Amino acid sequence: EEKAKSIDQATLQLLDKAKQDGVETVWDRKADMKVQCGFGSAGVCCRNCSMGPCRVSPVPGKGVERGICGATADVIVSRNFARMVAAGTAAHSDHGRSIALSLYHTSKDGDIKVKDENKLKEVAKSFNVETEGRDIYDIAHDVAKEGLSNYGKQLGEVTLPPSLPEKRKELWRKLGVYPRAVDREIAAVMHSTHIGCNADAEAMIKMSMRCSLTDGWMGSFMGTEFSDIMFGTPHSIDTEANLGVLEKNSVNVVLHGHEPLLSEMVVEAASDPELVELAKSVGADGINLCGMCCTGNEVSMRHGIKIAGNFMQQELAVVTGAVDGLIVDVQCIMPALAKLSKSYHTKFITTSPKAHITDSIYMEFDEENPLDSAKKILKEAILNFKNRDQSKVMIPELKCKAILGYSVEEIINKLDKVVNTQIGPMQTVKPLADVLVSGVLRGAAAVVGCNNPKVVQDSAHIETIKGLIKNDVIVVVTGCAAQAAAKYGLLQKEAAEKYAGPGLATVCKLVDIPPVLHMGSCVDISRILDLVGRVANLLGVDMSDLPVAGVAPEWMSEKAVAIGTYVVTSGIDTWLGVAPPVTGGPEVVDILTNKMEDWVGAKFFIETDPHKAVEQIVNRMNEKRKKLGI
Amino acid sequence: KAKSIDQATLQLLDKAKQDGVETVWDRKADMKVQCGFGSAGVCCRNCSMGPCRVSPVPGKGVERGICGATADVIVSRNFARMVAAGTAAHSDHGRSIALSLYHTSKDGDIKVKDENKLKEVAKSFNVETEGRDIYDIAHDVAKEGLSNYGKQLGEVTLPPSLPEKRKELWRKLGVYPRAVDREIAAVMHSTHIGCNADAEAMIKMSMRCSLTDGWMGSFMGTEFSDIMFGTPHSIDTEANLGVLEKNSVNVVLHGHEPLLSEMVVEAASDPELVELAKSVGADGINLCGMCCTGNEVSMRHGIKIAGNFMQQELAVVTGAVDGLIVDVQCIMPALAKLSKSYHTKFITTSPKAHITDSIYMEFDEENPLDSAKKILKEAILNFKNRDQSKVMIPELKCKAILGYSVEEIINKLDKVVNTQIGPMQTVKPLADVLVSGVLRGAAAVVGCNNPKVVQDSAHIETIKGLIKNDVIVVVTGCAAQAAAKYGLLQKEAAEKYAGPGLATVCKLVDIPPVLHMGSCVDISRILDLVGRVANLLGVDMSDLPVAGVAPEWMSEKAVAIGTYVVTSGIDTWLGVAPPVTGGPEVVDILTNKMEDWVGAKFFIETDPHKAVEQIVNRMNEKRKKLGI
Ligand code: SF4
Ligand code: SF4
Ligand code: SF4
Repeated sequence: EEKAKSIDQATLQLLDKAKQDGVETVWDRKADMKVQCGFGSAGVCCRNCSMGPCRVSPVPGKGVERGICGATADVIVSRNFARMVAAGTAAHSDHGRSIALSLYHTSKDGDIKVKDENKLKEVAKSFNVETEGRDIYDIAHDVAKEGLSNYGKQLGEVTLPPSLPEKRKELWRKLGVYPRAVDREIAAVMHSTHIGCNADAEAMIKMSMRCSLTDGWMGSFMGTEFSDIMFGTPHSIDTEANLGVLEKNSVNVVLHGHEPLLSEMVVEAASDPELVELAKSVGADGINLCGMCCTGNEVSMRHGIKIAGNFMQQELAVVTGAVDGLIVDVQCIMPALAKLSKSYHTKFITTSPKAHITDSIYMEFDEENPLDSAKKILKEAILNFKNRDQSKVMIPELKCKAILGYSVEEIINKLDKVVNTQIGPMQTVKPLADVLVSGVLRGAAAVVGCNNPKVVQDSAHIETIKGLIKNDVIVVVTGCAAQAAAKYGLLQKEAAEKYAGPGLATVCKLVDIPPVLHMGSCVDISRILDLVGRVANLLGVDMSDLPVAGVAPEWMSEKAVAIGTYVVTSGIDTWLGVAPPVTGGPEVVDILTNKMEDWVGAKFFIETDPHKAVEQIVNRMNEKRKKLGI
Repeated sequence: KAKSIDQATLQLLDKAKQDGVETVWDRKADMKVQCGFGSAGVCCRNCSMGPCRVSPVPGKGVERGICGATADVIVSRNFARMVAAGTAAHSDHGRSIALSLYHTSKDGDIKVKDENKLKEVAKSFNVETEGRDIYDIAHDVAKEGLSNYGKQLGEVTLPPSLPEKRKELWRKLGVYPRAVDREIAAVMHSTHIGCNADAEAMIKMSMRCSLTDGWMGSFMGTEFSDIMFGTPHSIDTEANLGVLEKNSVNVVLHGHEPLLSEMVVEAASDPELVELAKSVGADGINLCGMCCTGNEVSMRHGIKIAGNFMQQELAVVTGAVDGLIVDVQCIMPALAKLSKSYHTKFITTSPKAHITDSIYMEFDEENPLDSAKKILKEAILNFKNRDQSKVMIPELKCKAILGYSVEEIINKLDKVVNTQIGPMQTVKPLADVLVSGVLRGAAAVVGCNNPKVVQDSAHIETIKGLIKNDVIVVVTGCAAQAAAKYGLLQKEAAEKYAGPGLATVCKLVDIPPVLHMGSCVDISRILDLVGRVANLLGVDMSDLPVAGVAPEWMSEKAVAIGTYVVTSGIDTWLGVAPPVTGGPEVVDILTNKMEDWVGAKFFIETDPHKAVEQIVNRMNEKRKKLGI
């Protein structure tokens, strides 16, 4: 009663209906967990071998100080942080690997085609793949094979994108964190955290750092570019967000998860004449496709597919009683959805052999016959409309307009508007660099990440975003933070005069954009690395020299720890709104929040007060601006 | 309540107390009652919504984690990350050996010592050998081995001794292995919040991952080590702490990777370093090994074995170790603090395993022998700092025989081959005694030490109970070094402890009743031996009277080992309970349903006398089912 469950009204309406229905939510289980383990919470519990469990004092000089094998608190903490990075990298690795495999199976008349040939041709140059006088699918398969070798090559060097500054690469080499193959780095961390291996906090964190780079500049980067090649590069597009996008008289099919091939094929199947007529024959007005979380962002960026909600609204979407099919693939799918859906007519469908869930309907997605497979899954959801009980349906009359589709290419297209045809060239990030250098924009910040019941859901996202724009810091968003901004109304051109400071409101008016730009899913944080890297190269500096920052105000996942680590290792200061489990390791805290700056020019900041985080980001950018002389 | 059954160990445990230094046994006692949640496997820390803990008792207390994960979901994921971690330790080990095979050369530090084996292994990888330079074949084979760690398209290469029935069974079950590092990433991905929440699907993913260790990572490591360093053959050595010499420079190799220990063995015979040892006042250089790096150089050179996992601190407490050179895995970080109470130089050599307050001397794999010589010289010069008044080396050591590769076992079995009836160079004589019942079965006793078990007591009790019941025993790792210290690795142990059938086979074949087949990656030699017998009898490995036992296991590598031994069709007994009691479905999958999937299952038995009765009854069940 001192603290609300959420700032969103639709969410609070469906939290009351969930209580009345006698169903359980993530908030209830959070409360049932009561006081969470102080050892685990400080990172000082170890279970890396059956001599354990071990727990050491999170207060140095008192209590039990070493694990049975001899591991100190700093060793136990730093190995635990490293497995979070390895696990997060593994989630993005398999995401990207699946996309590179889909690129390898493309064909002229097949279900998966090349929609951006110009983007394929430029990506090919980065992989030294010839394009002159060749069939577009021969180039596609060559590029897929070269991308696949980044996951498992054992000899030679990995391929990294051209926007990554040479200064940053040299810095990584001298530090010993230059990335090797994606899966090879994940195995390296899992090996070194084994009992009787690494027992040195600095060496362990540097291993984590190296691993995390295989995510941001490889697995996530390739996943975004390859997705663009096959499904199209995003451009500005309108959509609507929040649970009010569900329709009582239509068939509501909610896509949840992260992999783009499935939801791209379900979007195509939704326009199939037979399934369109089927929807009419079951008594509906048509098919209403909605997305949640990253797959939702993915199809919303490319097709304007309505966004039903973010991470902690997934159960509440089912509580509306209007979801006929909930089609999921992998990552961030609460297993509670299987039990919750037993209280409604909703068919909870699992499609990935990487993520089976007991008591869910398994309908394996056949990546060899994608559209036929998506048609079969969609048909089950349509037929389920007949089992709806309209008397128990409750869709809050709350939704918001939102603008998104801000790829690096689209941001550059919009900047061309303020370019003088004579003085300068078109199609560059120079107009953005010009406002940052002049001080019309103080800086640029990325607000990313999940929800976490430790924070009033969406409160820290909105208060952080709003304060950074008020202070003339242009903001770019991805993931559930971007959906929190969408639902609230920050992704609108009108938000500029309503919330932004003087410089950012003026730039918005001139460039005709909102003050917050939705750049996509969590793999699409790679677009932000790309944008910052292009600006760095244009000003002939490293990324750590620029007034930029990253913020993860309500993070939860191991992916978010891999993201935070690769943003900092790449030279961008990162603020965490949820403390990672490290307080019990004084040397780890000092490495992350201090010595790190001496290694990569950036460091972590842990701040659970969004108002104080904004003050710290603004002061940090002002120090970097002075050091850079702007 | 005894800390150990070994006298030399107990002598040094008294000197450790008198010196005021702590040991693994003291830190075990300081840990008091270990967490019940973590012990039952019902704590979860896979995301920052946690820590979560659920009731290990169904129907009582908190039943789901904040994301909705049940106890079976939390337990199965935690077990799977142990396998993935255990696979990653053997993966990097093997990957490093394949990279060393790729860098071999006629006049370089690393050569091809077994050309015949290279040419046979090259055949398994579809690498041409006729009319080719041995180093071109070597490099092709190394590249084909390396692609088993990371290939994204195509199929992996598996050994010829793996029966077609077993491969077929894995395909239909959905656990046929993919690339080693691809599978480790698959388990880490599927255990991430909001992915797999199904116990059977998660254990099957762990089973699939473990096979990339036992039949790929470890198997390649062992074969490639044989190629470059020579296949083991019968050899004598001495075991236990009494192998240390007060008047020599004692250099103890501890860790797992064979290249460094091979290079230190070569460096120890360098005339300059031999003369340097005499100039600092020593009789010479006394090389000893501990744990798996010890098992590797002992199997190939007869290098003396100072001790096993829980003896590593006690070797330093002797006050006689001038240099303790280590690479990776099972190296207790307490060795850095412990060494500071003596003159010992605790040298870390691998960037994969840095240890705070240790002396880091990076092993240069581009100049292996020069690098080894520099490291060894430091240890020799440190003899000048010895304090002979603090030295106490127990007058306790044992003779041991080892070097039982599959090739050497076959060479010994030729002694009981009838020139007319049958062919030589096959496992048929072993299959014949198993079928006749002169040998009831064959068991592998493997694994670590764990302070939850009186050190070495469960290893010895298990092995003795099995050889007494005519079950021939094969050993690796710290279980093999427990047997070495005790005196079971001797031809004389047959009359003392073996049953009548096994005693006869031992007299005829001229072998001890307990066969040391190497290090932990050399468990792949056991898979290879069992698979060859299966194929010779035209059956699957689950049809044979064989078993695996890890009486005092501790590491994530042992969980990976147990999982691929069971997935390969060999029943496995565990002497230390894994963290699964809180997941009823997981316990049913591991100790029951598993048998329906792969023809073998886990058995959890902390009483070695009960484990021997169960293994014997189980083999008699399988013998009856097979009709022998
Ligand atoms: S790794 Fe070391 S601290 Fe960890 S559970 Fe094993 S003995 Fe304990
Ligand atoms: S195993 Fe560890 S983190 Fe988990 S509840 Fe127990 S002490 Fe706390
Ligand atoms: S994964 Fe589920 S059970 Fe594990 S800590 Fe995160 S919320 Fe809790």
